[PDB]
Amino acid sequence: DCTMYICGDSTECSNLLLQYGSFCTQLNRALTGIAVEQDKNTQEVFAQVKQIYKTPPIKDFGGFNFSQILPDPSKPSKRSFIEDLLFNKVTLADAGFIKQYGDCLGDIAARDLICAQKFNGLTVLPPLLTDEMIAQYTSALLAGTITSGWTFGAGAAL
Amino acid sequence: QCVNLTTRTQLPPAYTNSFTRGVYYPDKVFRSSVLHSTQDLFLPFFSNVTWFHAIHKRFDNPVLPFNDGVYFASTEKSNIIRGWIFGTTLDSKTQSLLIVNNATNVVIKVCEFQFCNDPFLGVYYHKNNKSWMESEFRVYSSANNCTFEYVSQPFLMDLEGKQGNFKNLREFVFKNIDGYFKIYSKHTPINLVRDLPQGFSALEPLVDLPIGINITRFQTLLALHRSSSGWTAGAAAYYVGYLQPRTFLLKYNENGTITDAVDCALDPLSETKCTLKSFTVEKGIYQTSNFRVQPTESIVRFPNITNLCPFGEVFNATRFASVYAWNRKRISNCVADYSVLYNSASFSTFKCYGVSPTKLNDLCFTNVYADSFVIRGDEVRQIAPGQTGKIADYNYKLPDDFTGCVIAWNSNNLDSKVGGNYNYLYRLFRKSNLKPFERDISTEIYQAGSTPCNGVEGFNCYFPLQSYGFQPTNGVGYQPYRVVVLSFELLHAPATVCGPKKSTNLVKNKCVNFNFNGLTGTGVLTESNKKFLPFQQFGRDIADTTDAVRDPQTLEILDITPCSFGGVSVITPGTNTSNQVAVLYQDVNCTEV
Amino acid sequence: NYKLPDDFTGCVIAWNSNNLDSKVGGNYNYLYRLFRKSNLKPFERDISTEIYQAGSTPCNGVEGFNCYFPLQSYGFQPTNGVGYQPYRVVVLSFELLHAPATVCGPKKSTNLVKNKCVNFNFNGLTGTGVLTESNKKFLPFQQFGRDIADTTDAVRD
Amino acid sequence: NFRVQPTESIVRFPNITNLCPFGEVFNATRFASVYAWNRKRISNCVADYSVL
Amino acid sequence: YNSASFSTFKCYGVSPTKLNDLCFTNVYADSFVIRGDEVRQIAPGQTGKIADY
Amino acid sequence: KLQDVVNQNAQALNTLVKQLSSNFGAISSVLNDILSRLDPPEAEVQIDRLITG
Ligand SMILES: *[C@@H]1O[C@H](CO)[C@@H](O[C@@H]2O[C@H](CO)[C@@H](O)[C@H](O)[C@H]2NC(C)=O)[C@H](O)[C@H]1NC(C)=O
Ligand SMILES: *[C@@H]1O[C@H](CO)[C@@H](O[C@@H]2O[C@H](CO)[C@@H](O)[C@H](O)[C@H]2NC(C)=O)[C@H](O)[C@H]1NC(C)=O
Ligand SMILES: *[C@@H]1O[C@H](CO)[C@@H](O[C@@H]2O[C@H](CO)[C@@H](O)[C@H](O)[C@H]2NC(C)=O)[C@H](O)[C@H]1NC(C)=O
Ligand SMILES: *[C@@H]1O[C@H](CO)[C@@H](O[C@@H]2O[C@H](CO)[C@@H](O)[C@H](O)[C@H]2NC(C)=O)[C@H](O)[C@H]1NC(C)=O
Ligand SMILES: *[C@@H]1O[C@H](CO)[C@@H](O[C@@H]2O[C@H](CO)[C@@H](O)[C@H](O)[C@H]2NC(C)=O)[C@H](O)[C@H]1NC(C)=O
Ligand SMILES: *[C@@H]1O[C@H](CO)[C@@H](O[C@@H]2O[C@H](CO)[C@@H](O)[C@H](O)[C@H]2NC(C)=O)[C@H](O)[C@H]1NC(C)=O
Ligand SMILES: *[C@@H]1O[C@H](CO)[C@@H](O)[C@H](O)[C@H]1NC(C)=O
Ligand SMILES: *[C@@H]1O[C@H](CO)[C@@H](O)[C@H](O)[C@H]1NC(C)=O
Ligand SMILES: *[C@@H]1O[C@H](CO)[C@@H](O)[C@H](O)[C@H]1NC(C)=O
Ligand SMILES: *[C@@H]1O[C@H](CO)[C@@H](O)[C@H](O)[C@H]1NC(C)=O
Ligand SMILES: *[C@@H]1O[C@H](CO)[C@@H](O)[C@H](O)[C@H]1NC(C)=O
Ligand SMILES: *[C@@H]1O[C@H](CO)[C@@H](O)[C@H](O)[C@H]1NC(C)=O
Ligand SMILES: *[C@@H]1O[C@H](CO)[C@@H](O)[C@H](O)[C@H]1NC(C)=O
Ligand SMILES: *[C@@H]1O[C@H](CO)[C@@H](O)[C@H](O)[C@H]1NC(C)=O
Repeated sequence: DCTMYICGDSTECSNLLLQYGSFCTQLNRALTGIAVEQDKNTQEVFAQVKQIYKTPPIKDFGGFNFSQILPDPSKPSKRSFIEDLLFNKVTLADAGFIKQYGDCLGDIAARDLICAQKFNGLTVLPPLLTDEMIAQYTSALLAGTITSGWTFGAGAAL
Repeated sequence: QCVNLTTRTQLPPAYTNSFTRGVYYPDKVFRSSVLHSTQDLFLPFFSNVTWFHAIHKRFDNPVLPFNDGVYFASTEKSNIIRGWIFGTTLDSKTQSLLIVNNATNVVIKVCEFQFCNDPFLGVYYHKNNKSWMESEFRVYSSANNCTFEYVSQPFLMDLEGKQGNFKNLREFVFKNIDGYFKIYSKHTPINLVRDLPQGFSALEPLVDLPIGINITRFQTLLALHRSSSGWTAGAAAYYVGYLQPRTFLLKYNENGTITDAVDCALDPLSETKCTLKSFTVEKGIYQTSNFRVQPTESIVRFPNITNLCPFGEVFNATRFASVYAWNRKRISNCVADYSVLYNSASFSTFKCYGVSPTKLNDLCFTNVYADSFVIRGDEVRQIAPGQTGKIADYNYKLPDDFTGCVIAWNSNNLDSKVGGNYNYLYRLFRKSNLKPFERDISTEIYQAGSTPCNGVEGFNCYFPLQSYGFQPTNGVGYQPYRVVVLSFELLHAPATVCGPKKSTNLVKNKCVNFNFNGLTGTGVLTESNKKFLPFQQFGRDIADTTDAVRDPQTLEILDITPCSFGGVSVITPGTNTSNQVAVLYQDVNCTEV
Repeated sequence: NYKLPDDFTGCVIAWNSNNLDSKVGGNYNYLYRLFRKSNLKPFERDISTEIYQAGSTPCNGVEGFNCYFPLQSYGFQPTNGVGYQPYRVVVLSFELLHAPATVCGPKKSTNLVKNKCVNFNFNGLTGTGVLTESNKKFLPFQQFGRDIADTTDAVRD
Repeated sequence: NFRVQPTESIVRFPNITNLCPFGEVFNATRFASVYAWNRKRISNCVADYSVL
Repeated sequence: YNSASFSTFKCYGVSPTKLNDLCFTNVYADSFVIRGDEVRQIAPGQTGKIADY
Repeated sequence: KLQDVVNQNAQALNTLVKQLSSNFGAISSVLNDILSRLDPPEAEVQIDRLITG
């Protein structure tokens, strides 16, 4: 928010920023253009197929063990054991993109980054595709690779 | 005049909705086929306005608050709206604006009025000879000390009574800013039963009245009729609504007339129209801005103290020190009010380098030192950052970063005695340029030559201190000016001296406009576990803005949390599809709405 | 009593009236506001003589302890110090370039040229451009038209 | 771009032959007091400070 | 400073405290006498029978 | 490689918050310090320096 980041909670300053005009709009037009293509980047990678494939319950792969790369229903979000490792080796922001105002107001964590960014007008938009869904795209692309070979990308899964 | 109305019936103050009403041309500039975003006092769209009438048992001309500005709209038939009174107390105790129509001329007079509780203009006794001509002029008893008067060209208004729908709509924007009264008038023909016509009209500037008064209140004139408190009221209506500093888009057509407008503060949808700079919002989501919480009330908190600062012991002091050795008096634990200095008023030059003098009451200062001495008249300019002269260049210097106020006035009526006053000396010869705020009392003989002076006067040996000739007959350039230089650190420390601005109650857990030791801002005050050191007043964050202050009266540490938090999104189909919108509030639960 | 806007656009003019406005022992015809309850907005005239209340006790419109008549006079003598000598002051205030200008200085107008690049001056607004007839109709209060770039697209002769 | 220099300087002002009341304003006999100060609208004249 | 006069001292292109540390190429002293109220008219951009003429 | 994506995005946002402590040539980086001291004429000069930065 370029009215909030520049002039914090100030009417006299915000009236001066409105003399600058389209500057605030063109910055968000470029940030929105990023926010749209980042959901498009994820859309182009993880969904190449319209159908969500799942592995059959009876598993005979010829000795190949895929239980590590296949999703685990035991976890709250269905994910492979490797995707569970991949999520635990990359540190992200707080769980969920909803951070209450009372969470920042009621308790102020000394040098807290995320609140200070948000009180300065810096908001993190959530991706269109949750990690729970991304795990289900990789599951569909993996289940098709396992069962249907390479035929599911050129047409119906065979 | 003083006669009040009787048949007036008490009815609840009903309210009305204005659709696009309140839009006027912000300036005289022509614009064609453009969409112009402007910021000025406007009546918000779909704002709640007031329901007034004149009818055979309801007659309404109450005193109404003017606030920053008001929008007037009246559906009229018989021309029952004759004008207005604009004032503060609506009495002779103050000066008030009177804009009326006496059917002949349009009378705009700014006078001191004796104010009737029920002003009106009557029309009397038609029967045969249908008449419709005025008789009594009831709006004011007496008008004195008129500072402005306007009488238009003579015209004959049609006063005859009408029945059925209102055939006339008179819309007015009334705002008084900088002693300058702007009126925006628009008249369009209408056919309407009741309420207010749904539509758009761009009000145009009529005149600009240099009234220069205070206008906290106003009334509307009305007309009275009967087949002097037993009259009736002809059928009419008028609508009042309050202007607010709202941002509008303004769509100009090819001709230049405004076709439509959008209030940016209506909902998150209309804010998208302002950001997109179009009335047609495409289908999708648009980030507008965070969710802004306006401060409920302005809070002022200063260190309580009942003592006024020694303006008498500083400015009115009997004899100031000489410029070479100048008295520095610490001003602490008092109230600095320069209104007291107006009783006996002196100052020739008043310059505050670090602050603006209008903020001296709203703002207060930490360590205040009054630098007091007497210099020649032409040397007062030499007191300022970066000046040079036997004052600045030698004995008395000011910092380049100096934050404070320089105050000087003529002492000629006092410090000038008979043939001369030699008690005030100055440093004529100094070996170097002393650093700012440095006092040199050394009388050691200055050496202007190569030969050591050995502490005695002689050739190329001059005693460093010389005196100004002080005579009441000297030129004003040579007349002595007393000068007091007030120096302070500001906002970075605790402030013992604070001006005559009364502190208010302390509010926690609510968005307020806070003032602490002169530091103004908007935020939420909450208790904290931060413990400031005894010398620490304001805490600050990475952004360098003030995170926490210390309550100057009772000692406590209040965190300042900025208002207007959390993201807001607009989920809408294209405006060509539907105007219904869904508003996604990020970073929040469902509470504010 | 007399305030100027923060955005004030105009000229302030002052000169010594001591040779005139100073009469014998004093000139009390020129008063000033010593005590005002608030800070009045710019360009606001306060003629109210109502007694100012400096104390907690209501003054009831009469002078007394902590009750001061708001208007006081300047001592005007030809022998006063130049700091206390009266200066006449005229503050010229104007809106500029945003409206039609009735008052224009002693600069003689020239012939009007169309369909040729010229250096034009309209109501004090100077610029370089080509003047052409238009179908734009300005409202009676409109003088200069402007474009998206905010520069002046059209003027009114 | 291809720059076309202006051929001649054109000046167009509202014709009027009256000088503004510099005598009625600056040379006026008695000004108003500062608390109540006269505000005189100056319109439809030529403002020339060379006369002053 | 021995016989000290100046009522107004304004250096537009420099700062007066640098006049000792800094020195100048072609120095011309423009000397004349005017009425007291016309000294403000000596400055870049001023108007008056001094400046304007 | 993916941690760098989170780090650079967090560092750029965190730096952008640190950008607010810069004075930009204005007397102070705090917007409330200027409004509480200087008049709008003297604040606009200081605030426009903050806005531009
Ligand atoms: C694939 O490998 C995993 C891990 O070795 C196998 O899961 C193990 O199953 C045994 C019983 O057969 C358990 O005792 C282990 O504790 C399990 N380990 C884990 C980590 O779950 C899985 O059964 C193998 N699948 C196939 C088809 O061979
Ligand atoms: C009319 O209404 C007013 C109240 O609005 C009544 O009150 C008096 O108003 C007069 C001025 O008209 C004042 O001088 C009195 O001091 C008021 N009295 C009080 C106690 O408020 C007034 O009596 C009513 N009658 C008339 C004929 O005006
Ligand atoms: C309509 O207004 C005009 C102007 O106020 C009134 O005419 C004035 O009448 C008074 C009576 O003393 C004269 O002193 C004024 O000089 C007249 N006007 C002017 C400008 O000279 C007229 O009486 C009004 N008509 C009614 C009945 O309201
Ligand atoms: C405003 O009105 C008041 C009172 O009507 C004026 O004060 C009186 O003016 C007359 C005439 O000059 C004097 O004889 C009185 O002695 C003054 N005092 C009072 C209390 O009546 C005042 O001069 C007027 N000022 C303006 C701005 O018109
Ligand atoms: C502060 O005092 C020092 C020490 O006396 C000054 O430095 C001297 O300057 C003089 C010339 O004025 C020299 O002759 C001495 O040799 C210097 N002494 C030393 C060792 O520094 C300094 O100039 C003074 N500063 C001011 C502005 O008063
Ligand atoms: C304009 O008038 C209003 C109304 O009288 C003034 O507000 C009042 O201020 C006084 C203190 O001076 C308070 O005692 C009143 O209670 C206030 N009234 C209301 C309801 O606002 C305002 O101060 C005036 N402004 C100026 C600068 O003259
Ligand atoms: C106007 O405000 C009142 C509360 O004072 C409210 O009850 C009423 O519904 C509002 N009217 C409109 C037009 O919303
Ligand atoms: C009719 O009314 C007019 C206006 O009041 C009045 O001037 C005239 O004398 C009246 N004539 C008659 C015949 O009553
Ligand atoms: C604009 O002006 C033209 C010419 O007078 C007129 O024909 C047209 O109807 C007006 N309105 C629009 C739509 O521009
Ligand atoms: C200053 O002293 C004079 C003379 O004693 C006195 O008349 C005046 O009231 C004093 N002014 C202040 C501000 O105390
Ligand atoms: C100032 O006010 C505080 C409460 O806010 C109170 O505790 C303190 O005693 C007061 N000090 C004086 C002497 O007014
Ligand atoms: C609005 O929708 C209608 C009906 O689908 C279509 O005919 C028209 O072109 C649309 N207009 C705009 C401005 O999108
Ligand atoms: C809102 O709070 C409730 C508990 O009161 C919680 O169950 C819910 O998940 C919260 N929603 C958000 C905004 O995360
Ligand atoms: C001002 O009045 C004086 C004295 O009457 C006269 O000599 C002088 O010419 C006048 N000046 C102007 C500018 O009219």
